[PDB]
Amino acid sequence: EERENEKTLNDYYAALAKKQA
Amino acid sequence: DSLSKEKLLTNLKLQQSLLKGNKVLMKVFQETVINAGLPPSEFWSTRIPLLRAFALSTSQKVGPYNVLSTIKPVNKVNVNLSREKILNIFENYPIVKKAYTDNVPKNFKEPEFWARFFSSKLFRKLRGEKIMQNDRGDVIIDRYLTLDQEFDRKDDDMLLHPVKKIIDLDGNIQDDPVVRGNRPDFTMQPGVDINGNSDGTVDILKGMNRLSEKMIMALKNEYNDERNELKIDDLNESYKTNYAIIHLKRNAHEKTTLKVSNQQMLQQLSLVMDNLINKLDLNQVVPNNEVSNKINKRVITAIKINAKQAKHNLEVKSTLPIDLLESCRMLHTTCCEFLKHFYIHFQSGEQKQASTVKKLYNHLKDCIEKLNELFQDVLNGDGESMSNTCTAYLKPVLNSITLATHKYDEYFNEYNN
Amino acid sequence: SLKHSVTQYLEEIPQQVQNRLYTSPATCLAIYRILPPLAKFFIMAMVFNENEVPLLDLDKWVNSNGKLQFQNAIKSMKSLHLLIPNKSSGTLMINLNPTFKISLRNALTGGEVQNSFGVVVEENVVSLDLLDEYSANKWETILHFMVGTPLAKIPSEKVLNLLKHSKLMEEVNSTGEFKITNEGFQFLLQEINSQLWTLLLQYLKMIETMDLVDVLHFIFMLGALEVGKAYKILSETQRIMLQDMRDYGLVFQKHSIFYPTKLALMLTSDTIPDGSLIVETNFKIYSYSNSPLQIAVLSLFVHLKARFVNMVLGQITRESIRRALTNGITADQIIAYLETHAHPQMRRLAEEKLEKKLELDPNCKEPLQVLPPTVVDQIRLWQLELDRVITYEGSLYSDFETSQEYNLLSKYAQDIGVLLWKDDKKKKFFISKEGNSQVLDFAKR
Amino acid sequence: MGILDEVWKHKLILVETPDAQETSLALETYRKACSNGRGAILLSVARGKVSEGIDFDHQYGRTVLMIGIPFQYTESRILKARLEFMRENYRIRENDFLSFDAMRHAAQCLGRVLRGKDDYGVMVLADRRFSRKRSQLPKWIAQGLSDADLNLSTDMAISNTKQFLRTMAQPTDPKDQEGVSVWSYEDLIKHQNSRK
Amino acid sequence: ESPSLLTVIIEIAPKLWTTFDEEGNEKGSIIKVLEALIVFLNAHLAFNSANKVAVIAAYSQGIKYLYPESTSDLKIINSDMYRRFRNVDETLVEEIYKLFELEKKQIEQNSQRSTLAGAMSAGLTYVNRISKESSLKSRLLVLTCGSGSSKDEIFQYIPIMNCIFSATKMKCPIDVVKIGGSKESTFLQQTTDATNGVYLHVESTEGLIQYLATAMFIDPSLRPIIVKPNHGSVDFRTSCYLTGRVVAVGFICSVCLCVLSIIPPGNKCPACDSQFDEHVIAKLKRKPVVPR
Amino acid sequence: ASLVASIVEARKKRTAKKNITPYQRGIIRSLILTLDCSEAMLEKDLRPNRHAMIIQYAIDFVHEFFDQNPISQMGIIIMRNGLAQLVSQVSGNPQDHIDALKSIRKQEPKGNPSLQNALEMARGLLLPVPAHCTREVLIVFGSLSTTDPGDIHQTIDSLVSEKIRVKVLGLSAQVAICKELCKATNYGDESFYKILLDETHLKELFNEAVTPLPVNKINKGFTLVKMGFPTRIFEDTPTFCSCHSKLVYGGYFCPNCHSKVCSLPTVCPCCDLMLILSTHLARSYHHLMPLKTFAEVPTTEKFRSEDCFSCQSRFPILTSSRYRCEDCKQEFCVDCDVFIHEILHNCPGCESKPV
Ligand SMILES: [Zn+2]
Ligand SMILES: [Zn+2]
Ligand SMILES: [Zn+2]
Ligand SMILES: [Zn+2]
Ligand SMILES: [Zn+2]
Repeated sequence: EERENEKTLNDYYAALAKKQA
Repeated sequence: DSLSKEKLLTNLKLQQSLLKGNKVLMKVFQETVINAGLPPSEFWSTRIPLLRAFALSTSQKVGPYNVLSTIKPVNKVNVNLSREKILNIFENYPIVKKAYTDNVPKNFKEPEFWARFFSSKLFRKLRGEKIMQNDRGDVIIDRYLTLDQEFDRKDDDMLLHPVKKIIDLDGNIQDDPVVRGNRPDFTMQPGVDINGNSDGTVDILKGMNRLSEKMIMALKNEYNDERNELKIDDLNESYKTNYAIIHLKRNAHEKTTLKVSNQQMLQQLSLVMDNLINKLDLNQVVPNNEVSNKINKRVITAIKINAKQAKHNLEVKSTLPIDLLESCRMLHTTCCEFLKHFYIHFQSGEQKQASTVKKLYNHLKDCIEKLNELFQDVLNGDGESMSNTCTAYLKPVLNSITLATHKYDEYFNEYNN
Repeated sequence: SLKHSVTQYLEEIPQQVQNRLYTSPATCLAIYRILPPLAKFFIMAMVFNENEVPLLDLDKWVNSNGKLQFQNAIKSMKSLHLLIPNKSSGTLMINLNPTFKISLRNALTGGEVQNSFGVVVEENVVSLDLLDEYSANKWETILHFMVGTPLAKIPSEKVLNLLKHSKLMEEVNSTGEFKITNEGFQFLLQEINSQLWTLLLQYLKMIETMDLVDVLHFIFMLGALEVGKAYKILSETQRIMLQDMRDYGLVFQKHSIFYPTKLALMLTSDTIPDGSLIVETNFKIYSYSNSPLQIAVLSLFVHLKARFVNMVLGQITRESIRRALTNGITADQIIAYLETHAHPQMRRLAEEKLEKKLELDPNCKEPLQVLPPTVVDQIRLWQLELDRVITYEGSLYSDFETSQEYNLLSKYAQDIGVLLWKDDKKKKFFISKEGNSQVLDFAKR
Repeated sequence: MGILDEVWKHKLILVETPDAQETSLALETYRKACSNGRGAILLSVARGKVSEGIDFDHQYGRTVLMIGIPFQYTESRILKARLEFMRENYRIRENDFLSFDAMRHAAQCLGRVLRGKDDYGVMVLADRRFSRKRSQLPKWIAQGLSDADLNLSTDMAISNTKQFLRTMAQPTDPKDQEGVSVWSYEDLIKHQNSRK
Repeated sequence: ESPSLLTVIIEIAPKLWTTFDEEGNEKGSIIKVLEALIVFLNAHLAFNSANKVAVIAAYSQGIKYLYPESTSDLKIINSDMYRRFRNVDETLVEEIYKLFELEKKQIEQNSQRSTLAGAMSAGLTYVNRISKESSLKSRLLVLTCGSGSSKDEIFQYIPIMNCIFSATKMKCPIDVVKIGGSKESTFLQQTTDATNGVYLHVESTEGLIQYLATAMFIDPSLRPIIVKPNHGSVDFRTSCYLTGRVVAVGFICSVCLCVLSIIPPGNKCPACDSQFDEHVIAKLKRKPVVPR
Repeated sequence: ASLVASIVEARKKRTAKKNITPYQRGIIRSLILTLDCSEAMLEKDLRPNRHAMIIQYAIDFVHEFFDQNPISQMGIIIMRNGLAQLVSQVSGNPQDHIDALKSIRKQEPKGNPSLQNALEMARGLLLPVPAHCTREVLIVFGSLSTTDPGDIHQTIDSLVSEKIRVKVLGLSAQVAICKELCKATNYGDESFYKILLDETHLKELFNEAVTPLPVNKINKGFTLVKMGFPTRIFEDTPTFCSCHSKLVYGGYFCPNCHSKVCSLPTVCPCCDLMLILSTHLARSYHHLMPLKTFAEVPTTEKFRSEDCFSCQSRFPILTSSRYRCEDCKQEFCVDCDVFIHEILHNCPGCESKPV
């Protein structure tokens, strides 16, 4: 369902957060 | 290319797509990366061949073919419109791609668009059919005729190049080009009418030819020698199997942690030949039913234990509730994942991975405490009657976990101290 | 049910007569060959350690996969008075029959056999040209006599009395002739050793003293004998039945010596092929078998045409089919003969199409007939058109008060065999005139 | 009528272009096609430029069709004058010469398949009147021709090609030709001694 | 339920039984062994009728087709026995006594070799011969007097593997009866465990027929529905090739696969002289690097 | 003249088999089984179907390969409809490959080949393959054409650089591209590209193709491997397996991490080491030392024995079927000689012969 999408897009920005830092 | 382990780890969107495709891999991913806190870099570092398999599955394309010869329209003709066939047509014919790219969003809609495309004169022209002037076609697509002709001349220009010399027939026809004899018959000239205009079979031959060279250049994309090809190996020495043979030397070493004589064996042979020629008694062999009784005691002693084993000679049916059962299953699975990563850590043999070993060892201690509190919870929620089953079932993996801890402690005391 | 019939006759034989039969090693060997492998295993396990075992040890040894056959073996073992199950010390002490046990032990050890293997003269002669040919001659004569073609060498008078008194080849003297019963056609369809067992079963059923254990022991060592040798002429009743079975063609006897033919070994055990008959929608016969006996038995229900060396031909007629049906021959008997004479080519094609249709569905919207029905169902529909009726003649009542006379004087009457027709909601049910013994009292009461 | 369109899916096709430049590029494409293994089909004249010196071997020389007798066009005044001329001078028969010359052209075309003792192929000829031309055939060509092969049809031609490709789809013992078709120098010496 | 091809392997060696009867007091135990064998084969042919019995034994320098008789009368036994049984046993004892005449002829001929590999070879060839003729269940029985100290077993080990593979393909279970001072026969235990067989080592020649009747009577028709009473538990491992010690984890030479418990000296194979990569074996010798 | 023809055909076979040599052959093997669902294999020239006998004979080859070469692992690539697909990667479990095979049997074959695509992902599959693990692919093809998205020669040279040998088995006849493939793949040898003639010859090709292949000196891989046996423990409790995490009554222990696994011959999943038994390694000693052919003596000479040395049957007279092992000097019958050379791996005549 949809509940996997908010997990893996939060991780998408989480990976970008450590990418800039 | 993007084939290194670094690039496979870099393709996060592909990792996202394959994770979304899988299910137990997602569950493992939340438990490790999200719940436990595993970095995804060494999550996927143990799955690099699977990532490569997914990358190969996604990163492949088919060989080209003639869509127009194969596809027939079969009175409005029914069409089995396939978007794969549509893109086949698109990168088969950039003239069709350019006719598409300015018609759908600006001039007219998609269904009327492909209706005009099936209606068009260029449809049946570029298809396996000489174009008929009686056909009305599509007047909008009739503006692409001279554009596609410009494409034809440009493609001919880029295709034309100097020709290999021995193959070249132009050297033959230009060997003596000043010959003034007599021209050949009407047979040897191409098919023309009484007005001299041709039927265009040479033109359609040019088109199907140019299809073949587009195939050749599609092969010949981003993705001296005459002596060898003129040499003949028919009367030469055949290829020799240079394979090495193997020979063996055999000397088996014996294992690491009374003798009768020839006279003795001769006299016992004499005695046993004497007994053999003497007599054989039939019923002397029956045991005395007490030595036979102890034989039965020994036999049944074997039978009891062996058949008790043979009583327990999808998985087995379980008295665990499914929630607790699956929780133990997933904790066991992720702890196995830890321990495989620990063998990656320990068998690495690098000082570079020391902090990794330390932090993972902290994670394993957390796993130990998770197991202990798990067993405590099943104990206090079930009266231990099936918590014994849970502990016995998860015992070997925690035993190998303790093995790993003892190895780490002993090697730490050996190297550091 | 042949070994089952043998075991049934042995269980009809009372316990001490059975134990008298268990005295001798040859009889015990024959019975050992009769019993299933599980019971054979049980007795060979017990025979060398003289320990009465509780049943629970046997239960521990037995894996439950063969538990049903285990129960069959021990039930026959108990009912043959061969086991001694007693619950001494609370648990069922198990014991093999001791006379049987010691006789088997002596047979295995080669100890005291008392010439139960045979009272030998050992003055052997050739058996291929004398014994086998005399056996073939006499058995050919009795086989064609059981066919019905006239033949000079009739059977003996006691076996003629056997056919007369028994329901097997009923010698109807009102017509003056031996006649094939339906039991006679079953007898014809039987295997050779099955036929031998039928003959001895009828003969022992009618013979009375002629001692019973003499018959039993003598027959068992007759099965235990070998071929082509002379032997001493034993008991008096055994000797006179020996001369009787000499007149049967079983033994070649030179009036004390006698030479048992291949039939003793046949009694002991058995032994595009022969008898593979091509079925036809044309209803024409291409048999892969030829014998005068073959023509003799096939003429009863087939119009035949000519004989070749392996292929005797003819044509099935509906007149021949109705002839068989009027001979008392069952249509089931006829079709059973047809599976005994099936042919490999049609069998292979039927197996291929059987797998093909079971790949689709089990039902197939058609009735079930694995062999090609165009030869079969055309007969079988006519065989369905053979009897197709039922007649009741006798007492009949109607218009009952309610269903009070159908769940206890018709369900229990079904358990005893007194009524002929069962129709609860018609308020009428038919009974046989002889079976009016216990139908019409609880009806009165 | 579209049989070319439906046989498009099997291989490629090339035809002898009026421009020998386009023909040479066509040959390059066919060479690359047999190189990668797609393969193509060729059409040219028995009196064409391809028929006068172009070689084909071991995947290029595999089978060649001739359809009908390759005759020169009949109503050529130069041809008729030459026919009467050579008959007047050297008593050369007109129709016999025409048949012989057509067979010369056909044999020249059909000789572009075999190079050494290692190539192979099937030689297919399509006319009714071909049967009386074994004498006009060369000796080695008609040597492999059977009398039963003088009148065959497409069905058993297809069958025989299938058994041919199963036949030389398999290897062969070298000793069967070690000294009878191929010679060593010692084989040559042995034959010399046999002759003398 | 089937014509059961039954054949018994007999390993005959005067050194073996003389070691047995001088180690113990069982002088003449082989006589009781032969009598138990005769009784058990009589029981087998009493059970099945269409079954087969062949006897083949392997002496010190070779083998012999004891039963049946060759393709090219004294009576120790009695005439009260059945004719078939008496014929088979009389043929057997005649072959035995002729073989003892041969043994007396070449008694001081000494063989340190064992022809047991050829024994199972010829036995399996004749088993294949019988099964190919005319659907026949098969079970093979081996006999050993292991009281004599075995000189070498490693050369025997490879035909043991070959016959294990072949008989496992031929669906044959093979049981071991051992009589020796050693408790175990290792390769024989591997054979019983692998080939669905029953291992047993005993000492007493008495009660032998009882042991055969209790355990050795299992037939392939009814084998899988009953437990094998064997008690052994084996690992199918091996001693090291050049150092002779059993190994948990080690090395085999990737060419010849001789087992190496340690680093081969000379950096080369001790069985096929294959030199090895020094960088690779140094990497193998490297211990895990530990933080300080 | 029937026995004479049989004798001369056996002589031709013996001339083919004269090269009995103890070459080092490919033992640690990694296989890829390239299959094709194209429309060419739908043809009913083969009964019931080309694809049908492909399915059954492939199942047979899977079984034979897992028996003769247990330690190796084999993968399956399926070609179907312009792009090849993967259904079974390399595993010590034949069950997965068999289930994929019967899934393909249940489905319909149709399509057109892309051999470059098949070779490219096969290259990707053999990319994480160790050097001692020999890289080999088997090829079947029922057609005479292949379109590909790109050129094949760069793929050819790249796979040559990846040190691969490949056999190709065509349906109709020899194709020059496949011949060149086997040539360049196999160091100029073109014995690796063979075409059948019927199903019997086809099965014989399978039985040949199960066997390992000799290796050359120039592509030397002389090294060692860190091997260790597991210890099977007949356990008294349902117990988790390391791989599938399901409760099993008994099983093995890892030699290092003491974990259990369902099957052998398999690598460890945890400390990651190949766990086999003595059976798997003994399976190829008859490769390591072969059995040379036996001297069929002629009927002219007098013979030491007129009956078979092994099966013990009398020899016939017109021809002499007395086949003598040169290592043992004992004549044997043709039946025993053929059976020993096909199944057995020791000469009992040589056991009789003392050394
Ligand atoms: Zn080595
Ligand atoms: Zn598992
Ligand atoms: Zn491990
Ligand atoms: Zn032989
Ligand atoms: Zn030999």
